[PDB]
Amino acid sequence: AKTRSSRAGLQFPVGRVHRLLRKGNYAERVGAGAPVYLAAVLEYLTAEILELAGNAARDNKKTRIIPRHLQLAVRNDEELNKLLGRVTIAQGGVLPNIQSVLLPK
Amino acid sequence: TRSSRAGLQFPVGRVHRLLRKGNYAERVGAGAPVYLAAVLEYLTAEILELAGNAARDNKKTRIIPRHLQLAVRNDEELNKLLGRVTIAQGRVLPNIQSVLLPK
Amino acid sequence: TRKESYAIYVYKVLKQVHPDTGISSKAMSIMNSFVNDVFERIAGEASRLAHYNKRSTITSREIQTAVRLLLPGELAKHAVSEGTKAVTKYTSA
Amino acid sequence: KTRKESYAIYVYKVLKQVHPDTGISSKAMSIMNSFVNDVFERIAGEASRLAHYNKRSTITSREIQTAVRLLLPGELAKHAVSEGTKAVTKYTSAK
Amino acid sequence: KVLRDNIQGITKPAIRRLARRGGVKRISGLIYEETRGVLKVFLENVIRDAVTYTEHAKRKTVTAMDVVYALKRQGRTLYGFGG
Amino acid sequence: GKGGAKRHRKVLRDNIQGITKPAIRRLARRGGVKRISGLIYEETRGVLKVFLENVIRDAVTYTEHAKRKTVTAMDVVYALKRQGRTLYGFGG
Amino acid sequence: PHRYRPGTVALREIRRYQKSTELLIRKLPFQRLVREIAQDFKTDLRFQSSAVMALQEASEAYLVGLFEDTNLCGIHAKRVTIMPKDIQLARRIRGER
Amino acid sequence: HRYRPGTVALREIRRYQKSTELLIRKLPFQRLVREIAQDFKTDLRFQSSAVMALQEASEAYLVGLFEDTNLCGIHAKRVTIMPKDIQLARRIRGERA
Repeated sequence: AKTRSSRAGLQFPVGRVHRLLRKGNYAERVGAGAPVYLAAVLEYLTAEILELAGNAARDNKKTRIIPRHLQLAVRNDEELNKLLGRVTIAQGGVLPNIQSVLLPK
Repeated sequence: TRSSRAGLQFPVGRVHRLLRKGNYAERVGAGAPVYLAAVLEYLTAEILELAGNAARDNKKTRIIPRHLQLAVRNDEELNKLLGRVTIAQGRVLPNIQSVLLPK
Repeated sequence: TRKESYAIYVYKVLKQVHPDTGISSKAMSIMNSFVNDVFERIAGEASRLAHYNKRSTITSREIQTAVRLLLPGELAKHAVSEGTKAVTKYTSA
Repeated sequence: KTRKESYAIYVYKVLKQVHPDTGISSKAMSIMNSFVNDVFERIAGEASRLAHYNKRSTITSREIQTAVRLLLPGELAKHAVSEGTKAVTKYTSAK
Repeated sequence: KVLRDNIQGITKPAIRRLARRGGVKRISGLIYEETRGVLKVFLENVIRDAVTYTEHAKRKTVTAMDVVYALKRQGRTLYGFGG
Repeated sequence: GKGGAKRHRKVLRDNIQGITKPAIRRLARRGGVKRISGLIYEETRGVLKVFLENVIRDAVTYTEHAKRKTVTAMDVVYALKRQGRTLYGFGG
Repeated sequence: PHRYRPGTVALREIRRYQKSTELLIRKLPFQRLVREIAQDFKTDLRFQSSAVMALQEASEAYLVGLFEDTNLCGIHAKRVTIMPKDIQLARRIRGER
Repeated sequence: HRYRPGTVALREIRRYQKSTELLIRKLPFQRLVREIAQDFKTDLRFQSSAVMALQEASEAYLVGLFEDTNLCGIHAKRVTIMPKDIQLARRIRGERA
């Protein structure tokens, strides 16, 4: 195979991410399978997030995926929103959640 | 030579090197090593003395950790700059909450 | 002149996993933003560590720990695995 | 031998400048260098950030100049600039 | 013309709706005024951070791009509109 | 109901039973509340435990990314730094 | 003749309003206000219409979050209505200020 | 010294403030760490300071906690720190859910 991505079996851009690691001043020498490793990683994460995003879209009767679909997808999972807890959302919107006691007798 | 020509108390030919070795931008602007020594000295001086005042407040010859925070914690400004940076052997300001009065 | 996007890379993988499905144009942009932030926190992480023990290299392990710390457990460990396999995949080839 | 350099010479004269026959513990001395080195990265890192936003490739004094302004509140900031601007201004005057 | 009678623009209802979004149930008369003050505090600081870069950039027409980085500084990163 | 070569050895340095309760109240008053609930102070250690792990989690990680057996105090600092509780005084 | 029992309307909307994404603040007044202060550093400067929104989102969400903290504390006291102090109490504890 | 009602209550507080010694012992704490630190990794070693440092962090961490707790406590018409008073504080700071 010519395309690097394919030699490592992936969709993520091997060499585009390599250059981005040199135009970001992060250091004097860039590693050889770092780039890939890193590409592949995000790849997973994207997937991870993008795997339920779709499921959320299934949930509400649509075949596409609008941003809230990313938002709910991230908040419910504890191991998802936990990391992004410092991320606020283009028109994120809100989980219906009403505190325990103001609900009525 | 640096302190001289610049006229500061801080090392101008020391922060230049780290800023180029930290690896901030491509090259380095001529502006900065000099400017960067200057504000630093300015901050250095702003604390020492209030720390001094604080030690004299409670009457002491030597300043020690306890003093430094007493100085800063009480000050409105410094206190915000170092709002969440927390501190060696420091203890705390006297504080008595209102309705916890011994009437 | 040359507006970059990571839309191309999302575009395949989307289909690979949910082929009867699509992306909002802004939802994709959000994702573009997300990756780069995500690219930087890590890269940032990577760099600091290199420097700490004076390491004129970001190797394939410097990133690995970096992620390990940066990420909450369940997600982190899978990603660690994908990572080594890939090196496994690529070097002999 | 070992290195472990610090800013001890700079902090000490400053204190001399502000109460000459006034003293310090060896515990507050490190707090001080810890404090300086901390502010060092805070300012110089931010400079690095702006430089490669609006598309340029070296870090000068102006940037610090800008950086400082929003890193600190109103009253200290102006005096701080002033001091900063002059020190250098004098520096150039000489040469 | 220096813009003023601005602070009010954010009328009774709009402040209130935020709060429902918040999950508050009800609200005393007094705090409509209190929040405006803060809102202002927050805008001031961010715009303060934002404006400098724009000036730094030899321009007036301050960009959305600055709004955001300036937000990233205060520590309110935003996903949505930038770079 | 026998002597039975009985030997008694139980563990009270590290384990939370061992630690001293006044050691806490000592802590409580610096804040200056008038009253301590029995229930409460038990919870408080509870949280201490939660805070303590995460740090060491990281600590351990930095000790280990360098292949070192001796855990550095700096190592703790960075840890604190990551959660935003960095300590002046130490390890510049 | 009929009028809804108190607290029957407010919750209903809470949710309706919780489900949606769309901004609550006004496009015109917001804008004017942003212009008002920006002038006060330097006078008569411009922003792309979006640049205004960028700014609009970051704060609209910001309040809603604080109101949520204000509410818990209202609850903690056996109360029912977010009072003033609670907000301040909240502000002080977060130790932003 | 006046009478005896709530006489020490405020007294100890003051003496504790003037001082700067560790609130919690420095011997139980020392093992507590060694013991959990094993569960996440084996064959562990510890710098003299490293713990000293943790003690500092932790102590300071709690006080701070209590300091708010107190406020909450006051808010409530109470001078009693309570098991929850702890929770709110944390919840709104955000480590606690």
